[PDB]
Amino acid sequence: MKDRMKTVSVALVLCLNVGVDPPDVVKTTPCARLECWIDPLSMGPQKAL
Amino acid sequence: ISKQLPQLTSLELQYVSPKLLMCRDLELAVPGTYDPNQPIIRIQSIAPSLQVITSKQRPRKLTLMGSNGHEFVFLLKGHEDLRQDERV
Ligand SMILES: [Mg+2]
Repeated sequence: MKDRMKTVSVALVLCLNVGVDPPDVVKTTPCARLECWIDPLSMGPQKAL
Repeated sequence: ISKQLPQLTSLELQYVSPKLLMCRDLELAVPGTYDPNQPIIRIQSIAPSLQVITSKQRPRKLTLMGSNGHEFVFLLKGHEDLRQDERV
């Protein structure tokens, strides 16, 4: 394996804005929006991010 | 702490009171009512989470389900002497 190119760094681009529903989508009551198994829409946007 | 209290919200019983979250049909009556001349509604269950109201003080809006299925809503809060209110 002469090619030894490894990965060095990672970028986490979390473009989602909590509490903002884009016009593209219409949700329903069972829209569980878990991300990373953690759904604090209760806690407010800053704790969520 | 002052920068987390504004973010405070509805709280789940699992993280503050597992015992109450597991509470089920007791021998107790519904707190706000007792009529010796009529049947007594027994506490059937309580809601999984409470709602925190925002002001200078933060009461908590409790829901409670009785044996008949009726729901009763209360404001839980500290820093108070309610005995005067009972007399009034
Ligand atoms: Mg109170």
